[PDB]
Amino acid sequence: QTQVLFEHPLNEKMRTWLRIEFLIQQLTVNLPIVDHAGALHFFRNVSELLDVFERGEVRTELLKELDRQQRKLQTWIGVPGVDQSRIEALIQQLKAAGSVLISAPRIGQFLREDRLIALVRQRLSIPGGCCSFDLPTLHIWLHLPQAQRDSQVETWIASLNPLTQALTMVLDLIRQSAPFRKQTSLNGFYQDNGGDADLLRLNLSLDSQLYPQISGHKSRFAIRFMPLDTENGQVPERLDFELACC
Amino acid sequence: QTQVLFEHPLNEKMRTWLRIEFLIQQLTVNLPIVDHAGALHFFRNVSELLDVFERGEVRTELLKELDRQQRKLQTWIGVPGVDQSRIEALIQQLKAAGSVLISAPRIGQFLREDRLIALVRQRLSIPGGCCSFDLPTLHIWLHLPQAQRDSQVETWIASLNPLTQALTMVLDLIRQSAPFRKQTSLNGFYQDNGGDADLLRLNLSLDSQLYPQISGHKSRFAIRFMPLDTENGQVPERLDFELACC
Repeated sequence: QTQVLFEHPLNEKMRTWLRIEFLIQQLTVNLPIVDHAGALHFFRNVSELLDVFERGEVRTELLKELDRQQRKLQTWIGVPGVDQSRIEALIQQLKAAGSVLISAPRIGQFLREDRLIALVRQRLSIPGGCCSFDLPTLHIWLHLPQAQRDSQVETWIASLNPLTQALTMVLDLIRQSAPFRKQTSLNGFYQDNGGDADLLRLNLSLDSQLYPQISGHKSRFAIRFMPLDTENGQVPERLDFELACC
Repeated sequence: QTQVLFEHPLNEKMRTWLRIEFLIQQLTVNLPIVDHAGALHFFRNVSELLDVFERGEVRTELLKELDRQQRKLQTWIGVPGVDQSRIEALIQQLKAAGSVLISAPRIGQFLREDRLIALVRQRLSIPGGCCSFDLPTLHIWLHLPQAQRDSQVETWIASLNPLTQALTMVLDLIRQSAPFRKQTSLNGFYQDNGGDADLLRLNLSLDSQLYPQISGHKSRFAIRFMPLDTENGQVPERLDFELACC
């Protein structure tokens, strides 16, 4: 049968962390950059990556979250009587993940400074503005050799290993913190108390012409399952879904 | 010779048609819409494309150009041995694209009225807002069956078939009405009058480490040839390039 995951942030920093995790993956979509399309896709996701670091301070809270997962993993270390080896190198994976970020360059500086990127990013604010005759540097850049762009791209993506990785760990260690408890929604409606929880990972069943519309006040969240167009396939119903509170 | 074709729009109206022709090309380029990237690339294009239409009325500008080129071809028909039926037959395509257009659903509406798009479009201005948790409605659309979207993609394309049929011809007739003269540039500089010309097609050479920086004063235009890399690789000398006033 058909299945779909629905991640949703329960707080203001997971929102940011997921936004970025999405932005960083997009850099790597295919990566034979060849066409106008190719380059723009990249720089928009980079510029958008940059726009976040205009605010936020993504370095400090990742650090603090890594110490959290350590203090978590700490809890499990002594007893129970299963897994010691894996978890220790898993902690040492965080210690090195944590360590490397703070001493690394002011995150995003390389691409912020970059000349080719500098140009395209100011022209990403006009509709159809970033084009051939508008970005004469871009237009030639594409005409250069096939593996010249690939030498500038890798360095472009590689500059954010301090951020990419640190995050990549933290988020794996979140997504495993909560098992999938099988719920049921009355009247196409549901509430609970998230608690400390950062994320919801809502698994949706038979594709009911429905999707999770989540709201929340303080710690408590309210899921309401909306259908695709109001009077198109209206079946609010009693749903039998699966939801984990990471 | 690894010739680097630089097209430059000398008037405000050509500047517009290039923006349009380029944005449409960026729809049909990728095509299957498998990924999230593949989505956002398509939806963002449309977004921007819709923002251009709300300016200047391209319907009532393009038609004036479809009316122009018709009369231009009509000059050649008088004589001599060169062409007769083949141009007469072409004129029927320009009458066709011209009327097909003059009687078409107000350009944009099918993509503004369609709900999924205008939703996505009001969120684009936010960096990384086009995210599963801020627009879950796109997640499902991207989880829908492999066949579903294609029919929905091909509609949104055909919505814009009247314009694409009209434009592509007007630009391709314009990129034919003139040939490539060979010209020279001292101290990386050039000046010349455009006159009746809508465009500058300009073939530089095998990446001479140079892009042209065209400016304008009325119908007069000037090229300041700039090199790659700032205070490093300045190589303007006397340069030998070729141009086309189209």
